[PDB]
Amino acid sequence: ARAKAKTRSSRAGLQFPVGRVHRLLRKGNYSERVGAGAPVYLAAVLEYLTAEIL
DNA sequence: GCTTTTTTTTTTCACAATCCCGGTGCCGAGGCCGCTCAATTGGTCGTAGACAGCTCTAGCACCGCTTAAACGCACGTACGGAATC
Ligand SMILES: [Ca+2]
Ligand SMILES: [Ca+2]
Ligand SMILES: [Cl-]
Repeated sequence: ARAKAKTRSSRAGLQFPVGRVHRLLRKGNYSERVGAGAPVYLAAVLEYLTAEIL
């Protein structure tokens, strides 16, 4: 148990910050609990809507 | 049909404005540096919700009368809408 480094954005194959998105969900008063996929799905959508506009 | 006009459309140009080009200069996009704080890891601990099994609500199908409501036509009158000053 000392095996560190990887980011969730990298796991999901994304550019947008999954971790940040997660925190933002958690800190936003949206729901008491937040699934582990919730931010991944969301971030990916924001990536796509961002990419489409650009 | 006449002639004799006034209008509309064509042709013609002048001219005004906007578009295109190469050149110059500034500053903010862009990328890097060096520090830090927030994302990550691995722990623990508890309950949310996924599940299975059961109750009984209420949503659907159907039937068969009774009108109120939709339909389809005749009829003419006011309306929408062109033209003109
Ligand atoms: Ca329950
Ligand atoms: Ca059930
Ligand atoms: Cl999830």
